[PDB]
This record gives sequence, structure tokens and C-alpha cells, in this order.
Amino acid sequence: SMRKKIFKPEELRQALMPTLEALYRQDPESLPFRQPVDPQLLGIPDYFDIVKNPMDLSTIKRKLDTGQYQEPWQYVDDVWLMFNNAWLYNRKTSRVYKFCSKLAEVFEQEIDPVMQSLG
Ligand SMILES: COc1cc(-c2ccc3c(c2)nc(CCc2ccccc2)n3CCN2CCOCC2)cccc1=O
Repeated sequence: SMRKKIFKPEELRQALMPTLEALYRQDPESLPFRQPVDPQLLGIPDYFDIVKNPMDLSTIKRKLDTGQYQEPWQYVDDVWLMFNNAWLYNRKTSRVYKFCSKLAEVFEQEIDPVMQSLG
């Protein structure tokens, strides 16, 4: 027999929220990731020329809360997209690039026992 696994919106929320809460918990590391990057406020005019698909924690939280996700990999893709954007835009020696690498480290430690328990 062949089939694809179905997931309820509240089932996705309860299983994936600790991994997101773990990212939020990182202070000062998560502070630049909590809200969408605002180039005008940050004095980075070329941001949208480089980062074509912006992602942040508030969007991922709003999606997971309002049931905008269907599969667990959709959540993981969004989180990795947010990390990829900060690594692409920022210098390797910069505060945001280092904070990003720390968040990715926490996320890989948190998502591993969660995705294994999901299937
Ligand atoms: C994730 O990628 C980037 C992030 C940021 C970034 C975004 C928001 C930031 C921030 C940097 N620095 C601060 C100040 C808070 C803070 C303090 C001590 C350490 C880290 C953050 N916040 C929060 C407040 N801000 C004030 C201005 O309008 C917006 C809200 C800049 C550069 C490149 C990026 O691509």
C-alpha cells in the first residue's frame, strides 16, 4: 500500500511550536529575526535586491498559529529560508551572520527529535 501522511492544523502547531519557541528564547541572537527586515529602518537600501524571498520569526509564528501550513517540511523550508537570507545578505564577520549560525545550531538540535516523531 502507498499513501501520503495527513496533518491537522492544531497537530502541526503543538509539535512544531517548541522548536520555534527555542529560536525566540535566544537573546540577543533572535532579536534581528523576530520581525520582518525593514530596510528603511535598518539603513540597508539594497536588501530587497539581494533577498528575493524575505522570511522572519513573526511570519513563521503567524502562519503556524493561523494554520497556513499543510506539511511539517513547509515549516522547515520557511525557517531555513530565513537563515539562508541572513547568511546571503550579511558579511561572515557580522553580528547578524553569527547570530544566524547560532539559531541554525539550536534549530537543528530541536527539529531532529521532532521530525523523527512526526514521520
Ligand atoms: C535578519 O537579517 C537582518 C537583520 C537586521 C536587523 C533587524 C532587526 C533589528 C536589528 C538588525 N537590530 C535590531 C535592534 C535590536 C537588537 C539589539 C541587540 C542585538 C540584536 C538586535 N533590530 C530590532 C529593532 N529594529 C529597529 C529598526 O526597525 C526594525 C526593528 C539587520 C541587517 C541585516 C539582516 O538581513
